Amino acid sequence: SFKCVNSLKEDHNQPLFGVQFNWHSKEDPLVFATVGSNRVTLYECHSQGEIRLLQSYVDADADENFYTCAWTYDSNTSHPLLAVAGSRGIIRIINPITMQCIKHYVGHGNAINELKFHPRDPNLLLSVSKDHALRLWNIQTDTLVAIFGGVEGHRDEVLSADYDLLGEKIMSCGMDHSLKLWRINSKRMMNAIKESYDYNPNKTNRPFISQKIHFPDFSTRDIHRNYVDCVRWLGDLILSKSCENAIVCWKPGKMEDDIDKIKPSESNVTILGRFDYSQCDIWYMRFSMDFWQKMLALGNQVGKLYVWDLEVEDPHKAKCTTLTHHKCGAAIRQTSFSRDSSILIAVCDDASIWRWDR
Amino acid sequence: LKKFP
Repeated sequence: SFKCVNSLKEDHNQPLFGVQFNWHSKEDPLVFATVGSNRVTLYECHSQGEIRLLQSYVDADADENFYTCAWTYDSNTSHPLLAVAGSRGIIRIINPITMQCIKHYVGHGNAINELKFHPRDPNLLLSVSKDHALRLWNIQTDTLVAIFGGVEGHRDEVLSADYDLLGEKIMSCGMDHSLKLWRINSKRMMNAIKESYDYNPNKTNRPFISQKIHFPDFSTRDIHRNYVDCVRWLGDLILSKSCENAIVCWKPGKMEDDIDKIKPSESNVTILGRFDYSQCDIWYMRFSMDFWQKMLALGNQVGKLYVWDLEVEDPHKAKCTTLTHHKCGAAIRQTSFSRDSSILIAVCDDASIWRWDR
Repeated sequence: LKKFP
């Protein structure tokens, strides 16, 4: 029952690569962020389709290109925070109230393609980079907890990653066609996170030492045959896509194999379904899910939206809805649902923004 | 592949 109620276009006329509703709220009007050009912009959704422009953060570098953003809580205030990053490879932590950049993190050797916050710890930020590595940061103490990468790490750009429900493991994916599992609930990694919270550089002389994780706990190149540019956990299953007009639902190992008994040598995968669509041949096209993971939405390169209902007994039984508008014809780079699932926003290569209300 | 159509 989604209906398109409004649209608009940002003044820079550059691609909007990312959009995220803030779910780290009190509910408080529904706010979302868009990222494109060298800026991030906040909007507030109101009655009768109204999309109210708030305030932007514009990078001082006119050559910066923001690709991705992610929301969390400020653990010192309970107000939200917004992390943004892109081609410069610099993470900026933004106070969304004032749009001030309150701190930034340098380190990645190239562009940052995705940011994700831990599902249970609002201070733990994951970044994935063109430099072939992932990094885990603690934004409360400004520490680098771990770097995931090496010869057995990704061999090309990492494009996407996702924490599982518990925040016990990460699945990453990228241009080397592979999906890789990184467990972060080992005794060593839990101890390193504890140490990151104990670290105060004014109280000690040591720098904070990061964990160097060179080997994934599972890896496969048998799901897709091209760049893998979006991945999400669905319980113990994985949803991932490449630029081959399909989202694949799969799991490591054989059908009855538990995800936590999977060993790094595991050679098998099981495919539980595949959701096909059309005209999504370019890479860097991301799907999103609602808060409950009842729904999945993906835009294609000519402005069509696909929305799958996952509230069915098995993944391959997902029910698909399509959403089209005769004036929406540019590539849709990302979608986002409001926390109450009542609004769906899509953002486009022509800097346009589309609001769909349930 | 291409990033853009």
